[PDB]
Amino acid sequence: GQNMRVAFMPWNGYNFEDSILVSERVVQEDRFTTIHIQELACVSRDTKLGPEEITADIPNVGEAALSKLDESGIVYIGAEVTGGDILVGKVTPKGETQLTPEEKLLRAIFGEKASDVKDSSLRVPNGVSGTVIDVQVFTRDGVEKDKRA
Amino acid sequence: RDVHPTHYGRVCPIETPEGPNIGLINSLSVYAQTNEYGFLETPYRKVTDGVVTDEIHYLSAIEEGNYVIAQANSNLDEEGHFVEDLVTCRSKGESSLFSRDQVDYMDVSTQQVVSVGASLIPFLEHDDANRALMGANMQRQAVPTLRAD
Amino acid sequence: MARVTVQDAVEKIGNRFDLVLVAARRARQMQVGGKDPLVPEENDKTTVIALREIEEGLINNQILDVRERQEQQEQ
Amino acid sequence: TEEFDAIKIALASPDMIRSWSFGEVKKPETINYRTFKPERDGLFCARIFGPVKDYECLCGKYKRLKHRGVICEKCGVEVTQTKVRRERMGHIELASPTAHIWFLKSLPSRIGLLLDMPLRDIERVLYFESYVVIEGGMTNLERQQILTEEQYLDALEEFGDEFDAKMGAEAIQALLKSMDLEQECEQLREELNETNSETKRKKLTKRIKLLEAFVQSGNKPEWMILTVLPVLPPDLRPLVPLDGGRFATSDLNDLYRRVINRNNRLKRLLDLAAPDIIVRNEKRMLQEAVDALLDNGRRGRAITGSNKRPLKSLADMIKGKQGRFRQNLLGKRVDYSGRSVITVGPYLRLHQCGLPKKMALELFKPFIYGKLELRGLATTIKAAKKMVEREEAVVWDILDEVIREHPVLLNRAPTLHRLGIQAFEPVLIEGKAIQLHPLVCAAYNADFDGDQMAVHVPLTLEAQLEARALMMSTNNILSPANGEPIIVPSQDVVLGLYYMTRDCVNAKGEGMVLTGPKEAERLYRSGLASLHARVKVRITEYEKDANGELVAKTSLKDTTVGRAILWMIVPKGLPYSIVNQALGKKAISKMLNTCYRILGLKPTVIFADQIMYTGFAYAARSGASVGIDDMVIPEKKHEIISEAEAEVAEIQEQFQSGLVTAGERYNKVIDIWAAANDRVSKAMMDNLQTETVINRDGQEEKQVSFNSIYMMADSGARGSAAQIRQLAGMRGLMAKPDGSIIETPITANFREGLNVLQYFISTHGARKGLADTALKTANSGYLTRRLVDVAQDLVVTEDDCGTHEGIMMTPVIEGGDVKEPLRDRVLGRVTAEDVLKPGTADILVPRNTLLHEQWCDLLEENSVDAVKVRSVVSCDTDFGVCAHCYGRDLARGHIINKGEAIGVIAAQSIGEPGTQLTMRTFHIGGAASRAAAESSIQVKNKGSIKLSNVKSVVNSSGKLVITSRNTELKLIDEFGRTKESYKVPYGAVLAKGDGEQVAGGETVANWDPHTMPVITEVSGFVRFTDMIDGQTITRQSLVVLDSAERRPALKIVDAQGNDVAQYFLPGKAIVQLEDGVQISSGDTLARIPQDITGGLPRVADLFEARRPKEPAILAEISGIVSFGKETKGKRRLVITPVDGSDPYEEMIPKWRQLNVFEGERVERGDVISDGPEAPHDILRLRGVHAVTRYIVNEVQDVYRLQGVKINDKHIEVIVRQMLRKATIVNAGSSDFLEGEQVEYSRVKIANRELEANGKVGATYSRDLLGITKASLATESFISAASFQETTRVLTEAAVAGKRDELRGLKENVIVGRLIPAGTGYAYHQDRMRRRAAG
Amino acid sequence: MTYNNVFDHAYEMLKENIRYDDIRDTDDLHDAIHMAADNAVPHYYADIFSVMASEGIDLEFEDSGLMPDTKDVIRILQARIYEQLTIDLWEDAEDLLNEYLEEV
Amino acid sequence: MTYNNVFDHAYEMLKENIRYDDIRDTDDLHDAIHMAADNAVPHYYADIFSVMASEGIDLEFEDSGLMPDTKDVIRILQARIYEQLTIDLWEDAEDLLNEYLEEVEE
Amino acid sequence: HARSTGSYSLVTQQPLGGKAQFGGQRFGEMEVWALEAYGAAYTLQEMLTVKSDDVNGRTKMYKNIVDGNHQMEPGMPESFNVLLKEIRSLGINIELED
Repeated sequence: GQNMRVAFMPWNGYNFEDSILVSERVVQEDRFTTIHIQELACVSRDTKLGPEEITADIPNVGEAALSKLDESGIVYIGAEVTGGDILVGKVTPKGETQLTPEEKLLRAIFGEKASDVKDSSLRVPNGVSGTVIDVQVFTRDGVEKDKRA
Repeated sequence: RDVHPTHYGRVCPIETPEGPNIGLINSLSVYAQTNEYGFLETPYRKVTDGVVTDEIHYLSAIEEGNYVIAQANSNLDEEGHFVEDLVTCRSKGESSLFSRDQVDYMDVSTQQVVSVGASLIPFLEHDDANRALMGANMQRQAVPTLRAD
Repeated sequence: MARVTVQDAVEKIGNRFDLVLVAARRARQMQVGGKDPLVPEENDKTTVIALREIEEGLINNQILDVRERQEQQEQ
Repeated sequence: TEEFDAIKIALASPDMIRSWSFGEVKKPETINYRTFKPERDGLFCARIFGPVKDYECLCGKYKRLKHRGVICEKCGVEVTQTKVRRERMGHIELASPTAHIWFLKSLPSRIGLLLDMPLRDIERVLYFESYVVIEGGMTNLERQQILTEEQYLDALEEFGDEFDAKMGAEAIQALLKSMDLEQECEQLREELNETNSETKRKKLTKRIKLLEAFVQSGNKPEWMILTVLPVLPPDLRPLVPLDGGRFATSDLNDLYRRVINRNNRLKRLLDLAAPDIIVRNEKRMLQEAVDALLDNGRRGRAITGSNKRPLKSLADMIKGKQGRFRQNLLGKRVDYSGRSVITVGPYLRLHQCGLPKKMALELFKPFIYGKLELRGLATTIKAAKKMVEREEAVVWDILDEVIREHPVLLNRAPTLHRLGIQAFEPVLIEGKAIQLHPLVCAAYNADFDGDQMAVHVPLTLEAQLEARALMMSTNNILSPANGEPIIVPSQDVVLGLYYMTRDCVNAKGEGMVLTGPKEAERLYRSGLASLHARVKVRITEYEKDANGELVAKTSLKDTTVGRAILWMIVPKGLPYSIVNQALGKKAISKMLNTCYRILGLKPTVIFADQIMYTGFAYAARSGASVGIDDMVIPEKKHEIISEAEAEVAEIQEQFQSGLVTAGERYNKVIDIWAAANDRVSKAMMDNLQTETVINRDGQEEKQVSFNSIYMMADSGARGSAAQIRQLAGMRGLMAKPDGSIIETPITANFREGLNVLQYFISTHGARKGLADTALKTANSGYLTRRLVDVAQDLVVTEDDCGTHEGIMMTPVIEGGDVKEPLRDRVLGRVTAEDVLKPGTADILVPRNTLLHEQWCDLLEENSVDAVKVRSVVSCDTDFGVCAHCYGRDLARGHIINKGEAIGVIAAQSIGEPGTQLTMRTFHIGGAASRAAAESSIQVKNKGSIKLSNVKSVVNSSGKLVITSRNTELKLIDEFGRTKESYKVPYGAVLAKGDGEQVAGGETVANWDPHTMPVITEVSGFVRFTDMIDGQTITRQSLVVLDSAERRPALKIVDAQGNDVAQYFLPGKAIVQLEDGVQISSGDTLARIPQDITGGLPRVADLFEARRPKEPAILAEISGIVSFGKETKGKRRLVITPVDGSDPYEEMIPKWRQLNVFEGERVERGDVISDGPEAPHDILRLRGVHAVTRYIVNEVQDVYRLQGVKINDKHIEVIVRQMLRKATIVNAGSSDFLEGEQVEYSRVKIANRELEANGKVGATYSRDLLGITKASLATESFISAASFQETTRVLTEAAVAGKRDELRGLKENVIVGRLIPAGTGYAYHQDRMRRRAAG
Repeated sequence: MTYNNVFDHAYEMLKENIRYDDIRDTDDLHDAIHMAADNAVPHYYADIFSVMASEGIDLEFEDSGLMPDTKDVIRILQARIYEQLTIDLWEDAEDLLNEYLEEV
Repeated sequence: MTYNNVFDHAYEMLKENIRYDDIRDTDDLHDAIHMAADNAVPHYYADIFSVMASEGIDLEFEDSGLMPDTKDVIRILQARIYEQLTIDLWEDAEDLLNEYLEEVEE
Repeated sequence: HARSTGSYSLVTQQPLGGKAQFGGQRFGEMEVWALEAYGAAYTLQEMLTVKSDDVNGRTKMYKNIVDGNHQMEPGMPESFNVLLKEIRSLGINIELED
């Protein structure tokens, strides 16, 4: 930790039994500013029918959110995700829906359910802000992930 | 879950977690070392009749059950002559006053009764034991700071 | 006027338990509509207005029954 | 819709089910898995239960559903009753009606079985191998006998034609229709009147009461056998316990299609006219399908469930899957309440707290939406959702309009009592943590170290009224269990007012002739400190010499500056003698207590807030620090330690002597080091004087120091001597769970440097004290669980109690000095019509009054001995309690109102002490012995004494000893108030002669537990007995005989030359003399010596009412009682001769002590003192008074060992809840030697004596069984046994036909309704009045 | 296997003991009934605990001196089963003496 | 027979407690087990003598510290069910933690 | 903590609240008795059915707060109805009286 100048006195009530009163200069020095690095673990489900690769170009997304992503659904190194921003593009595979007599216009617009009904993006649950650090896409023997990695 | 006086320099009585299991996890002390059979042995230096030999041995519980162990805080000059007629000592764990030549062992340093977790706290005499345990439970978790003073 | 204790309203009708339901059935008509408060608001909610109307001793069971029969006869 | 008040569970009629649903069902093609379309009629599909999607029908015609009451092709047209889903169920048609298994097996054969026939034969004849013949006659056999195949073949061969016997339950229906219920009840009452077998009594009473349940239920028992059964809805099914499926692929569908398939196969084979074995196999498989559908059909241990048998029992999904504990036990969607870290806020007066910004922006999101809809700022809902996301200024304006005068609840997770949740007012605080009011920490029982508190938002207007009317912190000032005020300053305001009202000698500023007084202005400007000397300032003061007015006076008084500033805080003239001293915890707490007693409730809250504000603002100006100069070392301390170890060396010389053993050396080491600790404590207390002084010398005390540790030790808020002695001086002994300690304790302190062994041994004290926290939490929760589970059916329902009889209030204490005065017990409860002065024809109250402090002052300035108090049980109230005896309700000031929940505050008052008692009062040593010198029984206070249950024993000396067992002492203090309960031993040696009284000195008793009062009254030698071996093997001048292994009583010798009183047997008797020795009266003849209160299991033993280790047998009305009284051959102490007959002769197994020697005539209620007393016998013979006093005084003797104080009202409420199950003696109208409710017994006695009868049903005795059946004595099925099997309770309440009739508090928690307590009882009374008004 | 099965088993064993020993005195029933208390109780702990789940037996004690002093659980509940069975078998043995004097 | 229902109820309540209190370690995850040990145990002697008669629970103890020392049998029989439930639910808690990180698509 | 009214909740608001992974429970078993000790009926009524264990009741209360009606509509919503459908499934029924 770090040491500070301590005054041993009872204050106006801000220290009741063992409470702590601090100064504003500690905030001014950016002191003990914690840096929490969490994991974004993406998933690409493989079903009995349909392709297996999760790609870019997901519809029902505004152009303000698509500008911070590179190809194949990855953001640039140094871009800030704040709450509901898209860090990785979640893709449901094109199976389970091609043998459907109904919903042809939905397959023309937002085909094979590329997004959910009403959910947030798959970066962090809401209430956060911060930039990306490092992307760790690791490949398989014979998988063709050259354009993303 | 209680403390036996064999726990002098083998493990520490301080470092226990703050959960329900308190008393059963004993962290190993600084100078203790596992013997070739598997038991813990803390070092003791040899005390002769006139001088004090600087070599050290590793003593087990069965050996110290019949041997005599002096305290850590006792007077010693440069040569090794005992200037105190009645040095406060112990035989089997409980402190009792012996003579100047009835002991043949001596603690190396005043560190064996505490492990590496609570050795960072100055003045452990002047703090309560449960509060030293609480300070250990404070030192067991801390995020790193940017300045690191 | 932030009300501290409703005990002065208990001095009029002493039960400590009728006061909640009486203030509720008085304030539903002001919350939904079709009624005007007899006491002007001091920049508060209708709860403090109901506590002060019970505290002033203007509304009880009899006045609520007479006004209920009047609103049933007028409708 | 309507409500649910009192509905029985009577048997569903077949006509009611045919009127419930009407139609025909064939060919059960229910669910086709490949179509998912609305199919035909079927059973339990989309054709029944109306439509499957909300407002449409697919039938082919008439989808609008104009008409009602037809099933045309494939849909349900008839609704006619309720909404779409809550409509009728349906029906199945059985060709052979099978009986219900819950009557056939009621765990085991409880209700639904008895017909003077065993269970095994009825189980056999319902199988395939046996049957019961019906409508017989003119033979040797009867209709109740059992038959096999060959026996029934011989029966049909002998009987010929007109033989009827069916395999199913139709023969049971015909047998039940043939048997008349009234004639069977008459025959069973005749068999109860004629027979005398004790096992037959309970069986015949169960038969008579079950048949009376059938008669006064008004229903046919043949409805128990299922003929037409309704089905349950498909969406009533929850999901499967395995992985997620659908509602059509559930576990119930296979059993349903199996039952319907066997029903249709039975219909097809009866239309085909199958032979006998085929139709009996069909009826057997149908009965097996019904019995497997209803329950699991277990017979014994049920060793293994058959690979998770899918929905084996309906009762398992009623009790376990859906959950009998459905409401308020799992937690159920807290819904806009959340947690955060609690911080302190040094502002926001008591009915206000803080709330974080980003939390309060989210907590009122629908309120923000509604007010943006109301103000017209947001057009649509998505516009409001965008305006929340933008976080602009007008959203914060609307949020400030929301939080402005709206309440909230703060609620910690441990709520052991009611003040754990408190209502406040939120104010926006920057950050994510919650600022709390500083003084609410003792009610929360937690410190500010990151403890959490849920923030419950009142969502309805009535919840806002509940928060601002009942749950505020300003509504509750006193505690709801003691009467002590709960808001107490803790070491901040206390230290501020201690430094404020501290005096000094020769400070700056002297002779302050001031007006206003305004002593703060010269403190603020210059030249005046707040700790100045005695100056004479003018202090005005109000008094209450006029009733309802204020009398102002004016006087100049010698005081300090801080007291003159503190008088500006005080409103409306409190008495000056309470602020003219040093302020600690006791002084400030007593100031707040007297402010609450005098000024009421409105001035004391602003007084407490302003005291807190000035304590904070002057403790900030104080600036107390803890330095190395504050901690002091005694100058003689090492010398004392040297003296201590010198004495140890002397004991060590005794350790080399051989005169002192190990335990004696241990006790001497403990005594020497404890004396050294006391000497260094007194040396430290002497050395705390004259450390930091003002410029003054030559005085006596020389300027008592201003260091922080002595201020904290003298203030007494948190600084106690037991931790100042551990800071400075000597720490002393430690605590080890093994029970031992070292022989050379810690000599140094935390000021000096300790050794490594000293810290290694001092770690054991923390190891002993740390394990107390985690233990006994679940046990303390389970005790409160059972105390709520036994006492939930009590609410206040009336206004006046209407009695003259009540529990007599007598002032009793423990041994030694006074513990609790009478004025604490008289305050509170409403007294009776008569209180008496020692002067005749003098009264105080006409009938009754509200007892507050003025009546306590009237009783204090006068003389009072005993107070008659209106109280519990006596004058019982139907359907609740009137509770007029429950006066001066705690934490409020008013008369008691109706609808107050009583009983759930009782368990919180009993459960409020902590996890473990601390009664060691010292270190691990102390040398606690039995008796140092003597037992020391004497009187202390003045007044004449009266001895109870004593005799006149003839002695040679002037003193007169007694040989009685129980002896009481009565003391005169005011008018007969004792206030000294000295436990006199059995037959104590009295140094004072009997019949004389003295006050002051002259200790009358000197008892030593080595003697025994067995003496001779007449002078003469010892009666000659036979000395034989065998009786000298007894245990704790030689002994001669023994009455235990066989001193028996013989004739006393009355002459010195002739060989010629009553000697009781204590159990151990050793003869101390020789036969033939001249001895005088009052000398040693033969002497040898031979309840348990306190503890946390002792509280469980009190409130479970278990039988003790040694039960007591009391004495009834007068009969000749004496030793022997014609004892039998074995099993001694049988009292046969009783004058006045009274044929009641008990048989004792000889384990008990000899009962009486004096008292040849006795009374009902005499004590026998056979160890512990039996409360059930005192309840049967003495009454409610002695049992109530016994339980309440034992609870108080448990509570006084730790210092906790709980008023006796809650304990007497629990005693009232434990006095159900009243058993009768005289047979009444609808009862005969059974136990029923007390309120129903009072209703039956009132209906007997009201109109026609003289006295039918009287002289009933109560029971005190305790916790098991009294919690099960709730006569509503919704909380009869909620923990136990549900359908087991439902079958009993179905056949019995019992009503709920709305008494209970957990009942509308399990069901879910407005509870009849608080403001819910007001809604109940308003509905009951608007029902009668129209 | 409920409390009524153990009750009927103790009833049958008491009938067999009265038929074997031929006891017509009330004081001489000490050697039989306790043996009827001894052979009616089960040895398996689940067979002990299955009886307690049914009605007919309670947890309250008539005499506290019959309970032994142990730290376990099964001994106290087993002695409670012995006490309840003996309390049943006294009033059963009275009626069985009546039926034995009126049978043969 | 009845111990399986108590086991399934304790598993469901412990899964809901870890779902609600959303903690993601194996050192501090014990208060949800204290929720399961204090709620899922039966109250009075009927189900307590009914559940222990069924299979799944034994009389012998795994840890010596959790055994109570009293003369009342009902406290020991309740602490028996509590201790056996904690021992049988530790591994199931860790298994549902292993299933818990990728259960709900969020 | 303190999640809001979110979608995809069939009972007790347990799936998909406002958190990382959310679940709605622990109002407590002693806090209910504390509300009984105050004599709180409507707060306890919210703890029973409307705030706690109703799907339609949350929508009705949301419409009352947003539309400005502020109507509680007291009674026994859809829990005692489930109790009636589970009790009357057997051979015993429940009548309706005063």
